[PDB]
Amino acid sequence: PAQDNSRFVIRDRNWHPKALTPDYKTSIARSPRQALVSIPQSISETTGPNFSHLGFGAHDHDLLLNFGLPIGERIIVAGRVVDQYGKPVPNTLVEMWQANAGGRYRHKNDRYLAPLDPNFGGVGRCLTDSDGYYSFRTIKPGPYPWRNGPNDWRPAHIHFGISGPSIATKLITQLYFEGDPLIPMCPIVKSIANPEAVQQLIAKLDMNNANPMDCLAYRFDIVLRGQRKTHFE
Amino acid sequence: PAQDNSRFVIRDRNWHPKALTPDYKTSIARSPRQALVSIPQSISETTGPNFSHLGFGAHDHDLLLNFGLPIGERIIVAGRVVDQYGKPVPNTLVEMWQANAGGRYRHKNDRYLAPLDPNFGGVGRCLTDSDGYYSFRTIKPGPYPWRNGPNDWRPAHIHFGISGPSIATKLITQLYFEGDPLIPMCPIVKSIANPEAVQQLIAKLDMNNANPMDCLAYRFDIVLRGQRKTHFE
Amino acid sequence: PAQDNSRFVIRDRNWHPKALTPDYKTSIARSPRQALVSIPQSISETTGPNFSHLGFGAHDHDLLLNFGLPIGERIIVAGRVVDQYGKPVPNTLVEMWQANAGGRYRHKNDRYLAPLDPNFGGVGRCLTDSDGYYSFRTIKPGPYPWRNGPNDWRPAHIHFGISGPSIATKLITQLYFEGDPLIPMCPIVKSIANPEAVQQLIAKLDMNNANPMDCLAYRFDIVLRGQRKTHFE
Amino acid sequence: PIELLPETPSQTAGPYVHIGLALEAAGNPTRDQEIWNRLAKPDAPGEHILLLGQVYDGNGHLVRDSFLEVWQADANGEYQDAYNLENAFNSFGRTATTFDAGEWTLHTVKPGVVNNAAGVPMAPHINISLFARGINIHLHTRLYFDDEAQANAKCPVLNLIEQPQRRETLIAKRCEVDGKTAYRFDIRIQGEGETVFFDF
Amino acid sequence: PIELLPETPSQTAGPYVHIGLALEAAGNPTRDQEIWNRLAKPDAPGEHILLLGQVYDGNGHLVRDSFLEVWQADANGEYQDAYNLENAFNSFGRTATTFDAGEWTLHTVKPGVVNNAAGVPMAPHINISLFARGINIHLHTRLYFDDEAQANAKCPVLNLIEQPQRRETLIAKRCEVDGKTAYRFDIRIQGEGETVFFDF
Amino acid sequence: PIELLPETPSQTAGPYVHIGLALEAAGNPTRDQEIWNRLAKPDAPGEHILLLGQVYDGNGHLVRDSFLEVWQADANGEYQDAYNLENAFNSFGRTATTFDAGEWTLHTVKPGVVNNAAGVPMAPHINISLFARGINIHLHTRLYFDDEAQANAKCPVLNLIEQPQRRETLIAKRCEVDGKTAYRFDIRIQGEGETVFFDF
Amino acid sequence: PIELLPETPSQTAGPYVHIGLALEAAGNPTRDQEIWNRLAKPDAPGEHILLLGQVYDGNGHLVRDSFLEVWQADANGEYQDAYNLENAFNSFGRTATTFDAGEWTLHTVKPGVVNNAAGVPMAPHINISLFARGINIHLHTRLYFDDEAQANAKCPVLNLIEQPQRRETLIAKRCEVDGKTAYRFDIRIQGEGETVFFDF
Ligand SMILES: O=C(O)Cc1cccc(O)c1
Ligand SMILES: O=C(O)Cc1cccc(O)c1
Ligand SMILES: O=C(O)Cc1cccc(O)c1
Ligand SMILES: O=C(O)Cc1cccc(O)c1
Ligand SMILES: [Fe+3]
Ligand SMILES: [Fe+3]
Ligand SMILES: [Fe+3]
Repeated sequence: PAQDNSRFVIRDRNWHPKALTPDYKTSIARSPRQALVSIPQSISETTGPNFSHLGFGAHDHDLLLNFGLPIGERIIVAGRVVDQYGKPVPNTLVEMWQANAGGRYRHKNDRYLAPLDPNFGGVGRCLTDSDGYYSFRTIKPGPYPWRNGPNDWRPAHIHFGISGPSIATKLITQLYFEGDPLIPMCPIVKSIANPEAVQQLIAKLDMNNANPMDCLAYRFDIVLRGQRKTHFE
Repeated sequence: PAQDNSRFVIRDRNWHPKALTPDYKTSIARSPRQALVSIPQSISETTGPNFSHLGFGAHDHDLLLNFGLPIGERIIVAGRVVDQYGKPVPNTLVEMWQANAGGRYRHKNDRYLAPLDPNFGGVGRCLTDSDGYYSFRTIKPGPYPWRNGPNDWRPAHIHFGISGPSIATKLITQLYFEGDPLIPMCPIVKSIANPEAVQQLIAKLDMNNANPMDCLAYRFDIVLRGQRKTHFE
Repeated sequence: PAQDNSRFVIRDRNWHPKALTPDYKTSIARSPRQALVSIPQSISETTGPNFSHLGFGAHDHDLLLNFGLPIGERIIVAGRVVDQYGKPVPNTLVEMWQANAGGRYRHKNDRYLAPLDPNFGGVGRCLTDSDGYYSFRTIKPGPYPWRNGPNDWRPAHIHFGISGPSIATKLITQLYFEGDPLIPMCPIVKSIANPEAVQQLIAKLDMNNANPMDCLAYRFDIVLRGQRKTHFE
Repeated sequence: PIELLPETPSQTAGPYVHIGLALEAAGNPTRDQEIWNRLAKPDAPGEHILLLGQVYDGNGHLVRDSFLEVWQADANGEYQDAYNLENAFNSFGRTATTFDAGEWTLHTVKPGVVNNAAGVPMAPHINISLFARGINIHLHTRLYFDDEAQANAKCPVLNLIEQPQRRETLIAKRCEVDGKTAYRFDIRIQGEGETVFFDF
Repeated sequence: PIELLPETPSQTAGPYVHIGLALEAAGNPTRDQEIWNRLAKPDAPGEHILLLGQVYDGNGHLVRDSFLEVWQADANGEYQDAYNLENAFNSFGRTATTFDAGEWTLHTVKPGVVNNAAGVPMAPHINISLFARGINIHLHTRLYFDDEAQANAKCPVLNLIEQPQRRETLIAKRCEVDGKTAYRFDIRIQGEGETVFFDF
Repeated sequence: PIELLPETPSQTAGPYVHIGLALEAAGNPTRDQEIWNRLAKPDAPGEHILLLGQVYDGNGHLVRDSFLEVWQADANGEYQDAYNLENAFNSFGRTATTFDAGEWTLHTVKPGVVNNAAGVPMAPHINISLFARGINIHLHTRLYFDDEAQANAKCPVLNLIEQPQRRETLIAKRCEVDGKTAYRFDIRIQGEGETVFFDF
Repeated sequence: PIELLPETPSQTAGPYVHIGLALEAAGNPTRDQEIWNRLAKPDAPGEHILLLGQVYDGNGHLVRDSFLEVWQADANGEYQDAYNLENAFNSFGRTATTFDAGEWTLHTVKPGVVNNAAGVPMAPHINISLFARGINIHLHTRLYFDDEAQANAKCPVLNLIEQPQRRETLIAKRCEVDGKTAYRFDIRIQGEGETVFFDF
């Protein structure tokens, strides 16, 4: 079984978005009013599932094939998962979901008028390698309107879920694309107070990783809470 | 009895910390939701106690003797109490309390693992002189952890209580020490919005007032609301 | 036995403090007047003791336990020992000594008026690990007065002795604490002519290595002379 | 405009205020002379009364670490600023809430009427300042008495409170404790029936 | 001071989280292996139970697009980190609320006891993480059982909650669903009876 | 040009160096294993000798707070780096000057001959490092033996010293203590007869 | 840290100091009242003595342009601060060295004993301040008497001088001039037997 041998660097709650961010409407009624209660790390918090033995399919990470070819910008999304100390996070679970090229999601609740793509599902997962690298093949998602303010539009984004070594490190985030003029206008992106934090969410155009006459590529590295050994406890 | 002959400059509530400062957890439930009601100054508010005749003990202000010698950095904490007009506040009551060298308080509720000091109490009182000066002799307190965020530490600080000429001027504050790296991370310090306000709470090393081969000295001046005569009322 | 297989980068004697630094009075009569005679490195100079087999006690590096609990600020002092090439120095001897919370040393010749601490000795030793890491558990020492100028005060400091791979690399120094206002006033600190050099001596507050509700942590990395292979000799 | 020196910023008294201002409660030895909760000696002119209350947070929970300061006129409606333990009556006092029960008590006399700046009489009241951990800057309030309805109706201060329903938060309820005249004054810091707090 | 690399900032999962983490719920075809709400196979040691709940917003309305992740020890108080569908018991699971009823379900066993870092035993509990549109950063909580009063009263964690009334928010109510042992754990994100959420 | 990371700047050992590196001398209890002044056990091969000396300041006053470190080859001219109290001989040792007499002493054997990098033999010598309050960066020197004049005259290291008279400063004078072969090595930090100090 | 206004910087008195502070010596007409070398009138209580000495530079050469200021208690160990030409005794005086001989003289009485701040008695002494061309900031010293060995041994000030040999530089050698009790005190600014100089 799992063992309590690590401590995780305390989260910076001023770095992450706060709970109540009024411009993002839904947050109003979905944020606690009482302060969070801080508790010491224990085995309960310092352990988590290892996905090494999950049976992944051959195209789990390839959205071009896992659902003809989808219509849209062929791109490779790749990067590395590291901790705050800069150490790689091997064999960790990376899950992603997104809309199609027109901004339509393949979900019951999506009623946006842009049509669904018959050859596109929008889900991928990849277990990181020994060096903490992951990669996905997909199409660049389109932006999409949402009922917030009267003319709100989500910048093109891919949703990410990363397990890490513990439930303490588990994270859900969104990737944005370098240069997207919608970025600075998004109430959700704006949930983040530090502009420096925002930059961390922006995937960079990676010509070196592109496949000539085939597809472009974006680089997106993820940083998880720093893991350290207990001392004088 | 006391006479309603004065007016006190209105308090700047954007200068002082606000009631609701979410990062300071306990403030959430202990801050009023309704606006304060402004009321004109009356004799009720412009008068207050005069402690000239309180029977002060000989070492009331000497934390080194008033409880063997305590363990810690022997320092003198001295300054002046003036009003916003720069007028000295003579014969006013200055009370202080603080932890020991390790950050332990001599109070039932203090369960911090740093030991008590057999020769240290941590309470002092001084009546300012004719020129508004006060002084205390103590040891420099140690920082201490507290259940706010998972890894919060108060900077080393001395608690202060100043009476002034009326209940309108009475104030409770905390003195911090010059150069303490914990200052900028404290949620209580950060209850204050203006960094310039923060500077006012920092005691400066005062080599000039030190007793060579004996103890160092810190300078801390306090400014109470300006007192003016009533006019055309 | 040891073998002459290494060369050590020559010391920068303008980086290190000079011999004669008149503000530090005792250096006047304890500094050579003739120039040092430079000599090439031989087996004599490129070798040194290996302390891997010294029998260290279980609390050799825990000043809280190696002498009741001492009174003072509980801290961890940790860091890494590397050479100028940035290579780790594994299994090397790190020794330290300091005063108690009040600036009092447990030594016959220390007559400072601050009391000794019954549970505190002030000596530690630690062998670096495979990655060049060391750690000590202790309490933050206090500054203390000394007979130099009429009102000189050493900033809080911990003395350090580092063996390294040879007698050529053996070094003695002092660690100072981030933000200490005394630092700039110290004649000993000022024996170093380059401000950049002084910065190398300052330990930094390390919240990431602290034990919540227990003790703080300071980080202090040490750089020994670069070690290279001989070539075309 | 003209700008004076800025006032030193307030900070919470914190959880350990008792060590500095309520020694007895901090459970520490006291000094020869302490400022406490007995404003009037038995031989003091006026109606001797007992004041008591609890302090509640926005959750409706007892604030067991509160520290309170009071200022009031004597029975003649005079403010006695010369603090002396010898005095039969002192205008200033201090009290705090039990770490257990969470109730403070005060031993005094019913204050006499005092006029405002404009010469209009204010109903008998006691000025209160509340301090505690979680409180960045202390809260100012006033305690009025329920047996002074006639006076209360005409208080220029009480009349400044826009909503009549809020004025009630300031009225202490007269009772008896061991056959002694007592008034109960509960303070609700936030939420339902939140007590009015003043700025002056 | 020392600063490390900053952690990547969190963002809300949004309303479509299901397509990525709850395929069936999104109403899309699943893959061979999926992480779902059945932590234990019938042949798993321990007392088999059914967990069910509803999620409420600050207006008292059901949160029908919620996504939850659970972490628990096995019946022997052991954490089984090697996730595998072949296992008779998995320490990790996933669940979501019906867009209809707004109720989530989980099939597991009552966890055994585990000690904290200082060697003190913690009451049997389940670690929960909640995600949803409107939630910028996921919320941490614990589910405790009402039939473990004794252990509960001694939990080093439950005891960190200052107000006892607050602790009750983490206690699941033992019931029966089709004459099967169940526990109901409703979560109130905001307001009256708001559930305690942790930071660690 | 190319610059590497700067070496950590040296600082004086200070007056209390003893507490850290000469426990006995600080007059504090010692640990199980200490690095002291006895490099050779009675059963170590070679000629057993006693080394002693005094240290003088620029005023010709005794330096009573000095701390010394020694590095030498065994009788076979070999450097023994694996430090161990069990060893018959250790190449590394420590000593200090009496707060009173201000004389240090070391118990060792006369070192064998070692070759310099060019393969040329060096006269028998002991590598010394001097530390004390008033010394910002430690002083390096060598101890040669007066009874090795032949070897000395050919020393590639001794020969780098321009003035012959300065060379003499490095030669310990053979004596006898309790009919034990002893060599006296006085160090004069400054002025008349100032000892040669090296840079390497 | 707090910084005060900086003290006005010192500058050497220069070669012509005499015209301003030793008129007779400059060889200029004096004024009605001058501050000079006769601290005591014949009728002053205490042992009347003659003080004389020479000043030497680092080359062992006489400094013939020196200016000295003296401060000492009276025979009762009392400081007489109200300077008056009428007083039988004045605690302050001035002298200078002949451009010829290079010797200064003072006419006083043996000072009484005074206590340091700690209440410890200091040996009888005369505080001296020396000025001259080549001296940027004046030098401070103390003159002690050879015939007070007992007292000298216990002086908390003399005892502050680390090396005993250095203490001797402060002792005046008693002699007799014209059968008058005299003490010779020579100052060596620099080099061999350099006089101790203080900072306070
Ligand atoms: O609430 C706390 O424990 C921290 C704290 C806050 C302010 C002053 C103190 O003495 C202590
Ligand atoms: O609430 C919404 O419709 C907009 C939205 C917000 C965040 C992530 C998404 O996928 C979609
Ligand atoms: O000489 C001194 O007394 C002052 C001092 C100087 C350097 C290190 C120390 O421990 C102490
Ligand atoms: O030595 C000098 O002649 C020059 C000098 C120096 C200083 C003051 C003076 O009056 C004259
Ligand atoms: Fe989306
Ligand atoms: Fe405090
Ligand atoms: Fe020191």
